[PDB]
Amino acid sequence: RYIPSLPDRILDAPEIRNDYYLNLVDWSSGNVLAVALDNSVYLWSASSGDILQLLQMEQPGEYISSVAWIKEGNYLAVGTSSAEVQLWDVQQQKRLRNMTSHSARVGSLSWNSYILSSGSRSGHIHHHDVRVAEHHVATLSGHSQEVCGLRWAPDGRHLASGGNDNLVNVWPSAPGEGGWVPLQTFTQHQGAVKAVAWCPWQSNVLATGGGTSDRHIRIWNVCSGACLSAVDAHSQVCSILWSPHYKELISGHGFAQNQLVIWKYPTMAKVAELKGHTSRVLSLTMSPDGATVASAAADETLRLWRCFELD
Amino acid sequence: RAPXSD
Repeated sequence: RYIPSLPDRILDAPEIRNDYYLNLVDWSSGNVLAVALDNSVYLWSASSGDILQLLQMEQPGEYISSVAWIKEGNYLAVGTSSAEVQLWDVQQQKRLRNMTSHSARVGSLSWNSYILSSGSRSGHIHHHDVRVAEHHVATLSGHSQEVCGLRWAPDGRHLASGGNDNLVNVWPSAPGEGGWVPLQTFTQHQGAVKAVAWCPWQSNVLATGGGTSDRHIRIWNVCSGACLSAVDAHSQVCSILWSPHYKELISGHGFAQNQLVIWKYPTMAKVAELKGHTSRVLSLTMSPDGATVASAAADETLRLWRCFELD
Repeated sequence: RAPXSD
């Protein structure tokens, strides 16, 4: 099939924080990209090109460490270096909540309906019921280093977390009659696990990717614990996304090519490489229609690749 | 340098 070698758009990302553990971009279901640039969050509306500076941190030294849109795309969660998880109403351009519970920066976020999960440099994960006064309703403690990858499954049955302690934990959706203990703890990656993404068409299938000392993409069945595939990507794997339309995966990388790689699933054959970034890719996010992948990189650009469409 | 500009 034909995949374009050039991105559809190249957006300037001046002062993007070149910190591997942060999750600074997210594309909403309303087709709006949220981009954290140092101490500000900018919103770019894909259909119009309109840009809004949603917010700016008020204290010296403060920076944004994560952003995640709620499913409906009307609220944006913003994790900060000052251990805050802010909830912003983007229609009103106003902060609704400034939730404190963490002891260190919140570099990862993931929503499950009205529950927002947040991962911290402390290694703890907190569940926040954003609708209520005492938002902090659960603490999941399965990491000894920064939680850099955090992702609820699309069916809400599991939550995956990856850390700078080289672990992947798969958590249940509720503590039930027992406590908050992982259903699975995968120790096979020999590096930080920032890349965490669930297969959209198979409930229990998860893809994870390790850092520079690991370089592998691993596919798991979280029910059986099976490692279905382990492929060497020859670089750190910052992100992974699945195309639900093409049955493919796309991963972002660092040294030496700073490229995106498209893989055919389930064969894991290399389909294409998207080159152009001049410094390591930091994060990937997908458009709500599944056609475009935005890659944010340490070269201060956001490249938007229409790699899953011909129109 | 304008943030998010083309």
